Amino acid sequence: KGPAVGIDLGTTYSCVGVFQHGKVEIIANDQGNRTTPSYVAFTDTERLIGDAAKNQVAMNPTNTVFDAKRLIGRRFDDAVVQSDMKHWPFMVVNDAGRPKVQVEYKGETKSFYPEEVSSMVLTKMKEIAEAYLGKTVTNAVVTVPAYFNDSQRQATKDAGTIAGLNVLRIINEPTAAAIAYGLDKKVGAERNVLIFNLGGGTFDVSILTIEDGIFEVKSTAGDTHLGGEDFDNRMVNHFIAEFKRKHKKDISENKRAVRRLRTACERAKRTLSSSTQASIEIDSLYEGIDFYTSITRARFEELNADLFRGTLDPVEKALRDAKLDKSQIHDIVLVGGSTRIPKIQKLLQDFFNGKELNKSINPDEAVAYGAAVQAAILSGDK
Ligand SMILES: Nc1ncnc2c1ncn2[C@@H]1O[C@H](COP(=O)(O)OP(=O)(O)OP(=O)(O)O)[C@@H](O)[C@H]1O
Repeated sequence: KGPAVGIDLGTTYSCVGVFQHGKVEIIANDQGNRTTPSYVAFTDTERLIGDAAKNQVAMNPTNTVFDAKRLIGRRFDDAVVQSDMKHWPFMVVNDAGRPKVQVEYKGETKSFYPEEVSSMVLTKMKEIAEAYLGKTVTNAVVTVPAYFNDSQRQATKDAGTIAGLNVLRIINEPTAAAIAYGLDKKVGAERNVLIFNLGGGTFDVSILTIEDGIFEVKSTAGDTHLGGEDFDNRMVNHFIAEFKRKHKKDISENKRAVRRLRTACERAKRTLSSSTQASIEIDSLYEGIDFYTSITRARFEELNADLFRGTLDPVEKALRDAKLDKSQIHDIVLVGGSTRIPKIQKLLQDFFNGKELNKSINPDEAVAYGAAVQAAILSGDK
């Protein structure tokens, strides 16, 4: 046989986990990262996927694809698609109602369906697993947001099929997280769980009611255009202003300088979740000018204060829809890389009047973790 894996196919980052000997292994990639960007890039000589693709976006903007999760299973005439595409640096065409990403690979013009792009990311996760396990991976459980309709779930299933993966089941991300913490164990009564998911580009809030192991999504709220990337932006715009003030040079026009600065910001942001300040060191940011400076956790929180605070509005709504009070929810689990931000943790905890948050499992790995367990039971290994 071969172990069934659990795969989190996120908008910005993906993750693969496997259940073995009662424990879940979150598999690190070639670069030793526990999560890998959902990026694909096409050049004159090759197809790059994951870290290698993200690590060269500043050079190949028009041929570096991302955000395929926003297209998958949708129609070209979709209002969502129409709005979104006005921001992607890559081409999106209409092939008989179905949207397609168009890129140049080896001088030749090629187009791909969103599911084909996602299959590429899925193939990378699969080989990462296989490289770790030292055996071929066939069966898998792939996750999807609770709000995905049948077409989107269909497309996600298909993306898996072309990747050579036998998708055992498509389960919701909120359910995957709950299972990771064992909140699916049959107790004697009804359990209301609140899943607070803030990733790279999306924000979801789901309230689940678990009784006899059976889940029931009572409500969902959030924002599909609020994520860790928005926090990076605030830093970027802040440093562009600082560069301009200190050097009288506006670097906004130079798409490369900006993208390089953003990469520095996103990294400094992570450090800020553990330290109180981080330094930005960028050689030749603009012209021959090096950009050496730093931010504090204090300044960082200030730059995103409105964004952090507004995160509570969707929480209030989810509650009222589900017709529950703060006191009625028994468990709160954090999901998504962005929830590692201290201020966000304080803000949510304060809202739930001190209630302890579930966050012992890396928030950005929780979904894969749960999927891996679910895969195990479905396979017959648990
Ligand atoms: N220590 C940290 N502090 C803050 N943000 C972090 C930290 N570690 C990772 N991140 C951020 O988390 C985000 C990635 O989150 P995650 O890996 O959960 O995304 P995902 O599921 O692909 O995203 P999405 O919710 O957009 O589909 C990025 O914005 C990254 O900068």
